[PDB]
Amino acid sequence: KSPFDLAEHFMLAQGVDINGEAETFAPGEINAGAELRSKNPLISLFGRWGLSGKVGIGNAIPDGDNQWGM
Amino acid sequence: MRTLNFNGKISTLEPLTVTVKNAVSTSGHRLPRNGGFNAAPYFPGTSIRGTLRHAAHKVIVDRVGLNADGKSPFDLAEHFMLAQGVDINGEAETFAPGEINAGAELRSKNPLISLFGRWGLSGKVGIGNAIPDGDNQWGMFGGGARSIMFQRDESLMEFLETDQVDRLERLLEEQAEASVDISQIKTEQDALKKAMKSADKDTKAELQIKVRELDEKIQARKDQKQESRESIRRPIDPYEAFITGAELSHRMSIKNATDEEAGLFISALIRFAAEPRFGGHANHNCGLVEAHWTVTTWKPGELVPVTLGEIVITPNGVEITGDELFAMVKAFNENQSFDFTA
Amino acid sequence: MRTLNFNGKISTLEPLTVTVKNAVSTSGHRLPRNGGFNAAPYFPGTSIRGTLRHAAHKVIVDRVGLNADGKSPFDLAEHFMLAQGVDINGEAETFAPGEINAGAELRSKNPLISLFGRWGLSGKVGIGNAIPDGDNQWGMFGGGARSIMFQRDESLMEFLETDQVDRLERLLEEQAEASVDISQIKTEQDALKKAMKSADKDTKAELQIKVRELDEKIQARKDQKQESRESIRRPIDPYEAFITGAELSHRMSIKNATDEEAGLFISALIRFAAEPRFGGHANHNCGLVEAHWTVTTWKPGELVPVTLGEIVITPNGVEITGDELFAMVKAFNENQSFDFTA
DNA sequence: CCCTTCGGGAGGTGCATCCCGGTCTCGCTTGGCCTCC
DNA sequence: GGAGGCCAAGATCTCAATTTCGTACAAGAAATCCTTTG
Repeated sequence: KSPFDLAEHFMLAQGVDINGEAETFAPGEINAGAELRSKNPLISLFGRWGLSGKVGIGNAIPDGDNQWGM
Repeated sequence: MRTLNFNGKISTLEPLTVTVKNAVSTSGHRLPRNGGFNAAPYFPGTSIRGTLRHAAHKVIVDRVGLNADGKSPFDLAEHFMLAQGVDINGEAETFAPGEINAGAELRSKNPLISLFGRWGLSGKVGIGNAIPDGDNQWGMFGGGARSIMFQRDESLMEFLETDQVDRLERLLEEQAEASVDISQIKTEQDALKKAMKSADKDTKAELQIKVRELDEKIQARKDQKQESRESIRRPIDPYEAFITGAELSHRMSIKNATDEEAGLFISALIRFAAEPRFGGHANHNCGLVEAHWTVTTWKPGELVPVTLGEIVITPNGVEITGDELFAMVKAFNENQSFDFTA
Repeated sequence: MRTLNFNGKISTLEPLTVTVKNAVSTSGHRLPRNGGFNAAPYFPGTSIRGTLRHAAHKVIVDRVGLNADGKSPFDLAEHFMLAQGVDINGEAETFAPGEINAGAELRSKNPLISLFGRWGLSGKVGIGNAIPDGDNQWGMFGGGARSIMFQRDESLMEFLETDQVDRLERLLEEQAEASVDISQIKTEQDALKKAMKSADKDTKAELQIKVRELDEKIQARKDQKQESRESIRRPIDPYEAFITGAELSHRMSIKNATDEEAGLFISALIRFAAEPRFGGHANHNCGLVEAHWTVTTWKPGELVPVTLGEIVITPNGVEITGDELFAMVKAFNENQSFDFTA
């Protein structure tokens, strides 16, 4: 088993805080983003509700034509 | 003082989106539609202006130089004034109406404020809306659905203790029953919102009160949830965004642009090219753009303008043509008579 | 003398907006509609008239040039006479009230005061409104929201010192409390306004001396904010503009004008093409227009329009077509005996 | 210079978010006070 | 010492809340059709 709580699993992989507290404009969280990102590289990379995600994955678009079908 | 008109096109690398409070409504997320609901969406000039202003602010911060511990000499008020034109101190020197050469000194010593303006000081830089080219260059991007990680991959369950498995069971049961109740009350709310259209507006007020209390009851029901306040599994509402490869004609102007201010603007474009992002949903890499602009000056009294050069921003680099743009950039970089303090 | 009617269309290059006090209300910024909300807006001819008058005054300034000291020969009195026709020094030729063709000497000596009038001298240029040629050609442009720079880009915090970081946090806390106070005060104001539509004279007087005191309470609470008087995270209200590429029918004219006055008008239009901006919100590059004006005249005696030429302002240049337009332009360039100093 | 088949059958369900935060102005005249000539 | 400029102060009060174009058409000829067929 993993040490992480289930809420931590959800935070890391889906960015849902089931515990039920993640604000966005928390004034005290203005600078906690930096330390949170440093100590939580995954959450920094893939953001969460209230914290921007450093990683942005674009769409995959086919180069040529007729590259899709049923 | 030359009037530099940047005329060009913003090609889209990844879908371009923006959530404007005016355009978006409860019907969904819509791009700003130019005239009407059925009109062509446009990327606001406001978003482009803010992006370029923050890029220029970073340019000025780097030029002035961070202190040893990566901290710019500027205080908070200077940052806010430079990047949003908002003064938090209130000490920003308001130019009383009727002052001749109002802020000419501030313009000379603060090229950034001269370009992007302030409250009471006209901003030389006008960043226009990027209108699309062609009939269809937008669509409902994003979308999809948040899914329970453990119900998609069973391999993730070996990382959970028995107590956490029981917690997951509670979470899913709570989500299911709370969703049933929320869907029932939302069905009643939808019935009431369909009855909304009755001509009896005096009763529309009471129906609106009924909707408000129904939403309050929805909020209370969601608050009565120990495990998850919000439904974990839920479809993500798509956002309207310009398609990849969408060509958007774009126009900017700098009226009476001194070589210093013009050079600062070109440096702002250069720095923006590092992160050429315009708008939101950056989680899906939205905003990436490759833009090419032709700079044309127009001596007043002359029938035709003359093209100084071209600025092309691509993932492979920034190409600046014409000796004039290089001269302006060099003039801005060499001039040491700027004081962005106050 | 000739009457030159400039009948044409203004294609909007970037959204065209104007702020008019009557049109603007608390509900929002609306263009002058000449009726209810469900009506067709028109760009005022006053705004275009003032813009073209400013263009003509700049043309006159350039033609006159600067003194040996590098200062404009015009003083405040002459400058205001040429700009807005207000005789500040009380020294002006008080033409007879009933004699229509008065000031021929002044008209010949000052072609600008001839084209556009001064106070007491009828102007020769009639600048009509820009009327849209469609039923959906206007929209709520601009808008957006001012976002706190450090709440969007976390990297910008790496430049702030810890004292300034605490200042930012104090600013955000003050903004939050001011919002949660002003919103409640405005809710009380809204309840009082709701009670304003069922009141009698006595209670009306009692409950409107209360609304203004609630407004004073709002102002006092905003003043209590130590770090920022106004909330920075502000949602910008949109402004009503004409859509990009709006074909607005524009009707201009010059009445019984000498070739030199018409030449000054054409030169003013050419100079205006350097910065073809109408209206405000120049921060979003609003006002950029390209216009084609068929210049017609009236046949001697016959009520038939002859086409003397065309005036096509576009970002690529000004196209003057028609020999007589060139004749007027050169005639204005000639006749150096103009006297703008008296 | 033939002669082109039958029809089987057509989903079940999930779940649809939270929150900010809505500005200054000024459309007049006069005197007191400040420095300028 | 007078004569320009910049600022503050002066009475209480005016009413009004907005919602998305048009639908389907096709005649007598140099043509290239042509080139046949072979």
